[PDB]
Amino acid sequence: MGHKIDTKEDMKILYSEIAELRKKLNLNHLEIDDTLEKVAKEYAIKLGENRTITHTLFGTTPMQRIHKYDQSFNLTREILASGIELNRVVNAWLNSPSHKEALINTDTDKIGGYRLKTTDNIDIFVVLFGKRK
Repeated sequence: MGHKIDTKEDMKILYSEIAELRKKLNLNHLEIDDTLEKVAKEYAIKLGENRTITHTLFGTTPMQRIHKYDQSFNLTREILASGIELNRVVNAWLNSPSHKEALINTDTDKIGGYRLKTTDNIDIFVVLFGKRK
């Protein structure tokens, strides 16, 4: 895998876009969560190293990946994207019924994600949603 590029600013844009979408629907406000951000980043790097996009890499599930760091999450969702520009990704997820369901969910109060963008043209979003016990 090539070198990673900083995407902090990208994720600030994306969080803001998702927040505005949810606000226009009068849905609940999601707070950015450090644990979800760490899990999303670790997973995004594995997806990129292994040349795949999948929710079940190495026999893990999104809940299980989050429970490795914090077992108090009792409800979670995961959305992925690859090869899609930042200013197109929300609409690309809205066009998928299962992805749209996650973006407009009322079950979770926390969000955290990561964008992997590398020098060899890997471009992956991982966005997680969660609710703690």
